[PDB]
Amino acid sequence: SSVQTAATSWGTVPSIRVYTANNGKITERCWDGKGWYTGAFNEPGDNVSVTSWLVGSAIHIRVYASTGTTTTEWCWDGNGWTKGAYTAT
Amino acid sequence: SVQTAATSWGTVPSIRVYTANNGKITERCWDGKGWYTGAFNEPGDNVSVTSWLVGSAIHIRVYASTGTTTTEWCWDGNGWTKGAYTATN
Amino acid sequence: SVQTAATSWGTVPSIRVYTANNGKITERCWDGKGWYTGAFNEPGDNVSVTSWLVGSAIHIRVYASTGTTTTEWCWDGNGWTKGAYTATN
Ligand SMILES: CC(=O)N[C@@H]1[C@@H](O[C@@H]2O[C@@H](C)[C@@H](O)[C@@H](O)[C@@H]2O)[C@H](O[C@@H]2O[C@H](CO)[C@H](O)[C@H](O)[C@H]2O)[C@@H](CO)O[C@H]1O
Ligand SMILES: CC(=O)N[C@@H]1[C@@H](O[C@@H]2O[C@@H](C)[C@@H](O)[C@@H](O)[C@@H]2O)[C@H](O[C@@H]2O[C@H](CO)[C@H](O)[C@H](O)[C@H]2O)[C@@H](CO)O[C@H]1O
Ligand SMILES: CC(=O)N[C@@H]1[C@@H](O[C@@H]2O[C@@H](C)[C@@H](O)[C@@H](O)[C@@H]2O)[C@H](O[C@@H]2O[C@H](CO)[C@H](O)[C@H](O)[C@H]2O)[C@@H](CO)O[C@H]1O
Repeated sequence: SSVQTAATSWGTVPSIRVYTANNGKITERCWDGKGWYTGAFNEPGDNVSVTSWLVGSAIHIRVYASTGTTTTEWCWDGNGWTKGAYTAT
Repeated sequence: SVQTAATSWGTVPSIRVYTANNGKITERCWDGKGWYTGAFNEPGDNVSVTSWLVGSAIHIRVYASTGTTTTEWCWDGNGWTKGAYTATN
Repeated sequence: SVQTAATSWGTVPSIRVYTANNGKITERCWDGKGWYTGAFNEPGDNVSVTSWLVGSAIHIRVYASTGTTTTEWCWDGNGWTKGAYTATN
């Protein structure tokens, strides 16, 4: 059937991030006020969810990428995507 | 199964729930005083949503997908309009 | 694959991740000091979530769908309870 998307935004410009899971891969499209562009996030998954929060001016994003029963947390804390501590336990 | 996406704002709060059911996305709304059916009505098998305030004014972006094609819908205070979002997918 | 939904609040932050797996939705929680399994447990194939603060108190709404039926679940400080949400008129 269809791709599966997740979205988050912040500020008043705004900034938007849209994550799309498509045939086992998640990609990211980004808006920061002046056109859509392809983001750095490129990781495996059939399903995606996202949440974000600001600490002052700094955006923090958590992307939950799932393949089968395995969910991997990916963390943006200003400069790159790092693996988070999340487990299903 | 049907598929949903939710957003909220303020502290009343206002809530918007989007449901993709048999190729149509509809919108249910809470503004503190009962659920009602909102103005949003667009095609899609999958839905995500994000929203942000600019002062007291809400801005909403809904991402509606069918197959690998995603269409953005914009609320900026005066009806739903098609957004600039693209994704090759 | 499993289907997830995430929400977060504050600046620590607190995070809740809902996972629909084999018809059941369960919850994992972060409050700054390790992931733990939350109280939430309801039926669903698909899940979305939103949350808002009233003072320091978190309010969470989880939209759980199976077939054509979506149920709203509410956290308001006193345990999970069924919400008034209905999908259609
Ligand atoms: C790998 C690890 O465990 N990192 C810790 C940070 O935890 C990450 O972020 C939190 C919110 C959850 O998503 C975790 O599952 C995830 O691993 C943790 O908290 C965060 O540190 C970030 C810098 O790494 C950043 O400062 C962020 O503001 C903060 O929320 C920190 C502090 O407890 O410890 C890391 O080890
Ligand atoms: C039935 C209808 O169309 N009512 C209008 C309100 O529209 C609803 O809410 C908006 C945000 C969309 O989700 C619509 O599709 C939905 O029908 C509309 O919205 C108001 O937004 C305020 C904040 O900017 C505030 O949260 C308020 O609770 C909400 O009602 C208003 C104002 O644009 O017009 C009504 O006609
Ligand atoms: C408001 C708050 O954060 N409450 C935490 C307890 O509940 C968790 O968080 C809330 C918002 C919901 O997401 C719940 O589903 C989630 O479990 C949390 O867990 C509760 O503690 C109880 C006794 O201390 C009891 O063990 C219960 O089973 C457990 O669900 C506790 C962690 O101990 O922190 C609260 O802050």
